[PDB]
Amino acid sequence: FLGPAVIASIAYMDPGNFATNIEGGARYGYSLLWVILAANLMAMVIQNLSANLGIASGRNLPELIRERWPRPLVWFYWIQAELVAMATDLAEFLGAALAIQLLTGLPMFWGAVVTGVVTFWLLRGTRPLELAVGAFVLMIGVAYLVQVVLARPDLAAVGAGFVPRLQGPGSAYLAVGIIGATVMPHVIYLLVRLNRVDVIAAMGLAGLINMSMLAVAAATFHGKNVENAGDLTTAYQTLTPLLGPAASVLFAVALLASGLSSSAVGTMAGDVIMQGLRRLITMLPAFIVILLGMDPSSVLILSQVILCFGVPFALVPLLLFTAHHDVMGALVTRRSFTVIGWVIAVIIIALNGYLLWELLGG
Amino acid sequence: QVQLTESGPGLVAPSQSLSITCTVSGFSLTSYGVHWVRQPPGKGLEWLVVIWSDGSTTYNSALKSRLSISKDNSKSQVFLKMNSLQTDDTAMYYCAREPPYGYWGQGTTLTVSSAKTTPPSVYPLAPGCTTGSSVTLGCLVKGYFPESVTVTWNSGSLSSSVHTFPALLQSGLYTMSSSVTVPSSTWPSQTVTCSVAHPASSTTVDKKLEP
Amino acid sequence: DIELTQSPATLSVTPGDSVSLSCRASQSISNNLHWYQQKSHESPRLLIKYVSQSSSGIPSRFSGSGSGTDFTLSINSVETEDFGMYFCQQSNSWPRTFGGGTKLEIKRADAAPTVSIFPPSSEQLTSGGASVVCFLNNFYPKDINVKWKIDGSERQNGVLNSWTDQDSKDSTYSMSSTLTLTKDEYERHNSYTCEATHKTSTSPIVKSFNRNE
Ligand SMILES: [Os+3]
Ligand SMILES: [Os+3]
Ligand SMILES: [Os+3]
Repeated sequence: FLGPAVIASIAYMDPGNFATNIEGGARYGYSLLWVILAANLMAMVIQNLSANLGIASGRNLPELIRERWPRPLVWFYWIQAELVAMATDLAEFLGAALAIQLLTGLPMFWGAVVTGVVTFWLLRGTRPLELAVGAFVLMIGVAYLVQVVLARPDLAAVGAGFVPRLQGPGSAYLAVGIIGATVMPHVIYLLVRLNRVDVIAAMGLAGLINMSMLAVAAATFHGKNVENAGDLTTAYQTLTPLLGPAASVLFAVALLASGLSSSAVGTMAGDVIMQGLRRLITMLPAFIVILLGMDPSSVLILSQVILCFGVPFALVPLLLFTAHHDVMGALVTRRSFTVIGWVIAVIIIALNGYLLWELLGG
Repeated sequence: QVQLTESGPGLVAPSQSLSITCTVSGFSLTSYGVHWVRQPPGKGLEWLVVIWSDGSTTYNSALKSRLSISKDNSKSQVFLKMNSLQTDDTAMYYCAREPPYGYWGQGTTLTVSSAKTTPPSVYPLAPGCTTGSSVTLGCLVKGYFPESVTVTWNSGSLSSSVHTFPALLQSGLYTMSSSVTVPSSTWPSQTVTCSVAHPASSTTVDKKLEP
Repeated sequence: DIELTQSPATLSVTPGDSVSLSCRASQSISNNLHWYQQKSHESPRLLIKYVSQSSSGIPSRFSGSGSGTDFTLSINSVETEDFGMYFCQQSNSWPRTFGGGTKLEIKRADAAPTVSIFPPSSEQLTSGGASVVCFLNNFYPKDINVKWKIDGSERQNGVLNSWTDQDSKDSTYSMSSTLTLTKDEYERHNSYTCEATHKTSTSPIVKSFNRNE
């Protein structure tokens, strides 16, 4: 429909889901559709739990974690959430700088200056711009739906998306990166039945978009052993079979628009979680990381990995408020929803501690 | 200097087992997926299989459920393995992968037949009564195994021209023809003999060619 | 399941005239191709990644030209180090598929075979075998139709042909055609005619021998 499609294109609209989904296509091919599916499946549950808690308690999670918790724990949780928003803005700025160097060839620091003046221009109105960004992201989604029809190994795609298996540090690392990019703390911190159905259908169609992106990054070059896998400059140059000369600039414009939109979205979310200036303190790490002399191709995925590092500090407080009687009243969430959410909370920490043990080994 | 090397050639009976080592150097094997290519001598070639690093084996429909590909990142080796060999699987194997498939191995030869080591049987080919001023004589080596053999012509003639045609497979063994040409004035005046050295059986037959 | 048919099968040319190989496809392959050169008993180095992006360390002689379902690799000013095998491979969809292959050979003026038919060997006669070998040496071009006639009746089976590589001396192909027989197949009949139909002669070059002599 017109509602859910635009809602999905706006709600995902980030360079993290773009970068982490192309890495998985050229490192483990179709064997990461399981990661994508599990990610969206738990993201919808987290969205529903967050909405239920926010409505039945009358406050967002930043306002709640200030009610009943020790002050040092509040400081530690603010450290965690501010590092989360910081990494989100870092990923935004990195994706935008890469898109700018792909479009006009400007170096990533001049691209950061351009993104700063675009943030200045965010404040010839908001009505005309909201259609353009959503239209660009919807067009790139249709472009990848154009390609998902050509993947010859249908049953191989199904079998690789069906059987979950991880092998070594790279597989678990990229899986954690993707599952932390999809399930975002923005989602965790986000006619009621209409809103619920719209969000569910939107996230479902956007999960289809992500599966299409991963399957295309797998079928375009998996065994071709092309020069680079996750270099979004090399990705953009070979991303697409169809409508070639315009496809490269289309991909670059889509990346730039998604980055500039996620900029405002995540920055306003950080302002919400912070007041209950802001743009510069969350921007400085982006500049110091892209100036340190390292290519952003791997840091754009490490940022999603760190967002997954930050997901449990936003997941543990949710269910404790969810399961309560003197607050939820007669509208307490079921015990089975609780059990499913807690199995998910155990699984995420299992994967993250797996990666951490593998890093401790060396 | 990046370089791939392979295992030594192999001669195995049918229904046996075999493995081939493709070792790499100069690049990071754990970061590139290796492809195999089978080429019989002159009989063309078709893409075989790909082992993406970390054990990801994908086989083609042509050669499936018979081949296997092991990997050993400790020594950065790719093992090809075959069971229950047949007659017409003899060929040279290649392993090749760096970024756009640039670097290939020198190739490993693999022959499968039940023939035991048998020294040859040289048959002289006398014209039996002579167009022009030059006459052609022949040697016919037949029924030997393995493949390698060298034919040298000893002739005191003031002129000659030797040819040696490639050995083909007849009924499991190998058959080969060899030519020589001499002036009619020095034949049978000056003897023109044909020696056939089969090193794998230590036998060399110095056959004299007479009418 | 997508295949690749390569044309021509074999190609003859002198140093100086540009050559062009075509690698026709089965369906649309979006500029996914690979050109390899090969020598006798060697490893094929990569020449052309996807199309006409001349690979690492490749001379500027070779150039690709690419479009959907039909790609062409052309060599301008063919130097002596360009002869041998050429192979074409697609890389879009499992399984990868190599083309029909080509063997670029050296070209020169025509020639005529010096046909010589031999009787079975004396030491081979008492061994049971009766091989009537018929040497066809120094002919051009390569394609010949050698034929055996046993008492007029043709012999399409039981024959065995072999061909040498392009001769190192003067680029002229020579071949051999043996006609193995048993005892009855050699004694029931009377004659053995070795004919060779060839381009350079409307009349096939013929040689023959007979048993009683
Ligand atoms: Os207060
Ligand atoms: Os409590
Ligand atoms: Os076959």
